[PDB]
Amino acid sequence: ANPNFFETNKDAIEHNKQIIENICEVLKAADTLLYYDFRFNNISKTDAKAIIDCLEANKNIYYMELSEHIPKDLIERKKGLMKKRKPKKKKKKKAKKK
Amino acid sequence: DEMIAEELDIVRLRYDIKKKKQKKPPRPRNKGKNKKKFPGDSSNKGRDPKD
Amino acid sequence: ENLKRLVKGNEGPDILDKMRAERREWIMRELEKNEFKEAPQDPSEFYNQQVMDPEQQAAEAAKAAEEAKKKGAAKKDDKKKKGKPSELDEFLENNKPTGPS
Amino acid sequence: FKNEKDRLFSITSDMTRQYKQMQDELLNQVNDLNKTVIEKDEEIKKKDQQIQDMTKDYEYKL
Amino acid sequence: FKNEKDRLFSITSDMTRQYKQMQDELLNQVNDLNKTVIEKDEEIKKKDQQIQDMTKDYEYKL
Repeated sequence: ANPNFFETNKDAIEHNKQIIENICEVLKAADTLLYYDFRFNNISKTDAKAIIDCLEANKNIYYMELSEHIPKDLIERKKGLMKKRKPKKKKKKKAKKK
Repeated sequence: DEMIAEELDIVRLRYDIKKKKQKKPPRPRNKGKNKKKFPGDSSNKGRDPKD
Repeated sequence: ENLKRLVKGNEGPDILDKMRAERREWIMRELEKNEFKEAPQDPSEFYNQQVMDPEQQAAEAAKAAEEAKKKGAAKKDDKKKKGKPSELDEFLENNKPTGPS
Repeated sequence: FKNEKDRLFSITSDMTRQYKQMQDELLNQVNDLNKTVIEKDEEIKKKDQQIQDMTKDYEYKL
Repeated sequence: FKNEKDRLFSITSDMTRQYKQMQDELLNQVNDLNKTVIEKDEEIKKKDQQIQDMTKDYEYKL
């Protein structure tokens, strides 16, 4: 299709790589930041897979819902990872009035 | 159609849809079809048409 | 060969995208119908669902009804006589209007 | 559209280059036939001169 | 992009026709060279026959 596609889009590739690296760093070092919604976004398949792989370092993160156009196998992997870290539903202690 | 079959399988796996075990189709048992042993069948048993 | 190659190269993407979207929409409709509990066994389920066309639907329904109305009455005739077919019936069948083969 | 525009520009440039190369190449048979035409014209002129001179000489004799 | 593609296609078609007809006109240089060679050779043979007839008749009348 494009003999010089990489030559022309090296800048876009570099920017996407930088954004993905920042996302990975934030996910790994976010002890409190554990809920992320990257849905409805044009996140490339490679970038989404990189983010999912980086998630494994930080198990504190309890939620991340990413774009729907990510590969479906990776989507299932992300669902499994999020299920592995879903916070326990704290049973609301019903105060017995007296 | 090939891509959509992949998509359907992946969606089934995604939604934890236990794939209902498809009953193994009745084996094509080699029923007692008495192949008519015409004269010379044994003599031509395994002979290529060119031969 | 040249025209098939050209059509494959050119017209492929648009129809591919449109019909893949259509298949995904049918899959979503089936999932909504069955409350996302089971998915289609194979992609042929969409074709089975959309086999019939309106005019062809009516024509085939009429033909099937005409053919099948006789079968229901065949369960009762059990012990009637086995009379041989008449010569007149055979003669009529053989010498009737020589329809368009 | 970016891809199509780039590909069309490349195709146009390549076709122009090939046409220019072929135009530069083709000059040989033209030169050879030019030489042949010149030689034939020279022969024509020589034979016309022969006709004139020989006719004049014979007319003087007669 | 439809307008761009249509304009580029028209330009490419016009330039292709021009280059093809110019290469054909180089081959036409060759062909008209052959035509001129044929015409000049016909004239050469006509002038040779004129020379021969003139010389023979003049020698006879001498």
